[PDB]
Amino acid sequence: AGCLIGAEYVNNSYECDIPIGAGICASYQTQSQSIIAYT
Amino acid sequence: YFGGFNFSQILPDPSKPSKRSFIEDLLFNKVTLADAGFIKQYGDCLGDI
Ligand SMILES: *[C@@H]1O[C@H](CO)[C@@H](O)[C@H](O)[C@H]1NC(C)=O
Repeated sequence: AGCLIGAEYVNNSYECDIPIGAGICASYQTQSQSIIAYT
Repeated sequence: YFGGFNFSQILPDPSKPSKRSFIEDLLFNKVTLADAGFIKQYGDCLGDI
């Protein structure tokens, strides 16, 4: 759904916090807190 | 084995990468979709042919 700048991808899976696009969600997590994007 | 009932057509098969059934394959091939913005078609729109 475009491309994301500022959020790092992680190889994990949680429930959806912020819906981005086709199976991608984003969250504010500690894994120094930052913004991560996952499936 | 489910008591003689054949569920081989609606259960998924690991042969194809998209884990869909036979009837789901027929239902997906029957409807002609007009895209959903998945491949980011602005790059092909820039290359006008
Ligand atoms: C019915 O079941 C048999 C074995 O359980 C299988 O070989 C066969 O392919 C099934 N029928 C269909 C139409 O898939």
